[PDB]
Amino acid sequence: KNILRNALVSHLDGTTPVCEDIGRSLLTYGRRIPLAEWESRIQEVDAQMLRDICSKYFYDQCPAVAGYGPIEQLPDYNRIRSGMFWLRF
Amino acid sequence: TNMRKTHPLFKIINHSFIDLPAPSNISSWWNFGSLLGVCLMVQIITGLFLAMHYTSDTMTAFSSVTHICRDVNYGWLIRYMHANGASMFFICLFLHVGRGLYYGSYTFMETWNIGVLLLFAVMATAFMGYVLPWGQMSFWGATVITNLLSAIPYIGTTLVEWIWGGFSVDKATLTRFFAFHFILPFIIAALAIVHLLFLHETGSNNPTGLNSDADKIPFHPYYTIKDILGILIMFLILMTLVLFFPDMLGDPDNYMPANPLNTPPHIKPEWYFLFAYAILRSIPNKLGGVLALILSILILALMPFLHTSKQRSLMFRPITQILYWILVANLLILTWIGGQPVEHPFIIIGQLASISYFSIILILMPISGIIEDKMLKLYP
Amino acid sequence: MYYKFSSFTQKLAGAWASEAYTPQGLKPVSTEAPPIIFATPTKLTSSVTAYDYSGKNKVPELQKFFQKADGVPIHLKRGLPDQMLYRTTMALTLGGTIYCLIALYMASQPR
Amino acid sequence: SEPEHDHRKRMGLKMLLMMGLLLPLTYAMKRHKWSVLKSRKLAYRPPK
Amino acid sequence: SKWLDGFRKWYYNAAGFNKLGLMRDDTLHETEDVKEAIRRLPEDLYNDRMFRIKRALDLTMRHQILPKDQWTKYEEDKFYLEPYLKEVIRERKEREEWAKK
Amino acid sequence: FFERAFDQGADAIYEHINEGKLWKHIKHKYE
Ligand code: HEM
Ligand code: HEM
Repeated sequence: KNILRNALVSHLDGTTPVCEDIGRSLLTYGRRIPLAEWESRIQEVDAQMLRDICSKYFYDQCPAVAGYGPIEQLPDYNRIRSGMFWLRF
Repeated sequence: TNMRKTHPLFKIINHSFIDLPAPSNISSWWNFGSLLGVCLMVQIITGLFLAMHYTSDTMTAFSSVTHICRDVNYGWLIRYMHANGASMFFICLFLHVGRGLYYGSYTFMETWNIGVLLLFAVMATAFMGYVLPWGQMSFWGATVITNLLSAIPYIGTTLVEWIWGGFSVDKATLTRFFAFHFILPFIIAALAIVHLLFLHETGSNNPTGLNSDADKIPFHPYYTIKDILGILIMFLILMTLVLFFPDMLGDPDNYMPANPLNTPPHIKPEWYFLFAYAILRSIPNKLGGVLALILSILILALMPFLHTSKQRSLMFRPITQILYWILVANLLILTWIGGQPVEHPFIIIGQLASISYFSIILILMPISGIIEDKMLKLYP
Repeated sequence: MYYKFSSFTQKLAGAWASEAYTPQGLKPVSTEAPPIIFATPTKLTSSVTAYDYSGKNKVPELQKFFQKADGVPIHLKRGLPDQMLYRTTMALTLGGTIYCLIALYMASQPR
Repeated sequence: SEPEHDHRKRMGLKMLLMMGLLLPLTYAMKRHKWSVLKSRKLAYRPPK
Repeated sequence: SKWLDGFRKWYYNAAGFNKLGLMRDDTLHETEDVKEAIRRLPEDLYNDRMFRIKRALDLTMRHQILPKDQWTKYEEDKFYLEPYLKEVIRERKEREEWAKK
Repeated sequence: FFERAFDQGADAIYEHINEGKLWKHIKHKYE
C-alpha cells in the first residue's frame, strides 16, 4: 500500500504525466479521478480482500505464455497450469 | 529451494522419472517394457504367496498345489495370476523384442546385451517354474531337458549330479529348483535396473529413427498417464484371462500326477517355448540341437552387427518390412508346428520353416539392406 | 527526449534524445533480418447467440440463429447437441451394419 | 475340478464393471493431457 | 534407363518419407561420421534440416501426413549432405590407412 | 461411499442373470 501510494503520487510530477493522466482518465473512466479518491480507494485494502481478489484472478486459471530466445527449458502448458493451483490449498 | 531439486531422493525421482526428456511421437509399443516391469512385480507378489503354502515334497507338493487351489482363500486366484501372468509376461516380452527388431532399437549395443541376458534368464525361470507344480508334463519335460543337458561330453554329468541330487527322483531336486526359481527373478530385476540405467544416458528411440532432440517433452504427465492407461488395459486382459478362461493357454495334461512308468502320447511345454521345441524337432542331433537353440537365441545378440543399411528404422524400408513380416509369419509357423505330433507332413514344414527362419534372420537382411541402399543412390 | 510511452503500465516515462524522439534507427535500410509476425494461425471463430427470453413466439430469433455465414451445414449448426446425436446415430448404424454382415455370414454357414 | 466357478465369475463381472467404469476416465485424462499437445501448430520463419 | 527411372520414382513414392516432407539425407542414421558431416553444414541448411525433422516428429505424433500438394517431389530432392559425407569417409579412410601403415 | 454399493449391484445383477441354480435361491427349502 505504501509502495502504491508512492507510485501514484510520484508519477504525477510536472505537467506531461498529469496531462496524460487527465487525457486517459477522461477517455477511460469518463472523469479525472482525484488523488484523494485514489488514497481513499487504497485505504480499505487489507489482507483478506486482497487474497479474495487474487484467488478470483490468479487461482485455477489458464494463463497466456509468451517466450522468445533460448526457451528450451520453458515448461509445457501442463506444468504451468498445474502450478496455477495447489493440491491441498 | 524446491524439494524436487535439492533433496537427493526427489532429485533421483525427478531425474529418472519426471523431467527425463522423451520423444513426443512414440507409439503405444513403447509402453510394453514398462508393462513388463510391473508384470515382474505381479509375479513377485504371487511368489510371496507361493512361499506361504508350498512344500517341496513331491506327492505332498502336488497335494499342496491342490490345497492352494482349494483350502487357502483366494489361493486359486493367486495361482491363476501366476500362470496367466507368466503367459502375459511372454506376450509382452515377445512384443518388446519385436519392437526392438522393427524400429532399429538394436543400435544401443549394451542395452541389447543386457536385454538378451534378461531373455535367457527369464526363459530359464519360466521353464524351471514350470517344473515346480510336479505334473506328468512337467516331469517329462524336466527329464527331457536334463537328459539333453547330460548329452554334452563331460560337462553335463556334474550338472545332473548337482541338479537331480541322487540316483532318481528325490526331494533335493525340487528344493534346488525352488531355490533357483526363487533367486533368479531378483537377478532379473537387477538386470532390469541395469537395463534402465544403460538406456538413460542415450535417450529413447522414436519410431521414425531420426534424432529426436528437436522435439522432446517431459515424461510427466504425458507418458505417466499413458503408462497408467497401459497398466489398466494389461490388468483388464490379464484378469479376463484369469477370471473367465483360466486354462485356455495351460496344458490340460499337467493336472494329473506324475507317473514315470507311463509315457504321455504328446509331450508339450507351454506355447512360449514351443518354437524352440520346433528347433528340437528340426535336426536329429543332440549337441547340434543345443547349439541350434543357443544360436537361435544368441542370433538376436549378433543382430546389431548385421545392420548394413544407412538408415535405422524399418519405417522407410518397405522390402525389409516385408521380410520382417514373413519373419513373424514363419515364427508363428514354428510355434504352431511345436504343438503338433511328429508325423507327415509336419516334419518337412518344421525343417523348412527353421531353415527359412535362420535364413531370414542371418543371410537375407544384409542383401535387402544393400538393395535398399542401392535403390536410393547410396551404395557403391 | 523528456517523456516516452513505455513501462508496461501505459505511462509516459523518461527517455533519452535518441530513444524517445528518434524511435527509428540510424540504419540505412531494412537489412536482411529474421522476419516477423504477430498473427496466431489458430483461425478461431466465436459466434454469439444474443437471443431474447420473452415474446413467446421464438421463431424470428431462431431465424436469426440459422441465417449465419459460418459455412457449417444446418445439422451441425446448433453446435453441441446436433453433433452429439449425429455422431451417436452414425456410430450405432455402423455397428448395426457390421453386426448385420456378421449375422448374415454366420447364417450362411450350416451347423 | 472347479469348486471355484461361481466366485470366479462373481469377481469376473465385478472386474468387468470396474474396468468399464475406470477405463474411460483414464482415456479422457490421457486425451486431455495430449490434446494440449495435438493443438500445436509450428511455423518456420527463416531470414531468407 | 526407363526401367530404373520409373522403379526409382515408385520406390521413392512408396518409401514414405516424402509424405512427411523429408529429403533423403534427413533419413540417414546419425553415426559419428554422419554427425561430423552434419557439423560441417552451413547454418541455413542446418536450420532447414532440423525444422524438417521437427515437422516429421509432430506429424507422426498425430499419425497424420502432409497434404499431397506439398510432398517432397523426386526432382526437388537435393543431396545436400552427400558431399560432406563423402569428404568425411575420405578423411576417415585416410586416417585408418595412416594408422595401418 | 461407492464401492460397497458397486459390490452389491454387481452381486444383484449376478443373481438376476443367474436364477434357479445358485445356493442362495434354495434357502427356503432346507432352512
Ligand atoms: C521369485 C518369485 C517367484 C516364486 C517364489 C515363484 C514360485 C513358484 C511356485 C512355487 C510355482 C509352482 C506353483 C504353481 O504352479 O502355481 C511357480 C510356478 C510357475 N512360475 Fe513361478 N515363481 C516366481 C516368479 C516367477 C516368474 C518371474 C516367472 C516367469 C518367468 C514364473 C513362472 C512360473 C510358471 C510358468 C509357473 C508354472 C505355472 C503353472 O503350472 O501353470 N515364476 N512359481
Ligand atoms: C525383462 C523384461 C524387460 C524389461 C522389464 C524391460 C524394460 C524396458 C524399459 C522400461 C524400457 C524403456 C521404455 C521402452 O522403450 O519400452 C526398455 C527399452 C528397451 N529395451 Fe527392454 N526390457 C525388457 C526386456 C528386453 C529385452 C529382452 C530386450 C532385448 C531384445 C530389450 C531391449 C530394449 C531396447 C533396445 C530398448 C530401447 C527401445 C527404445 O527406448 O526405444 N528389453 N526396456
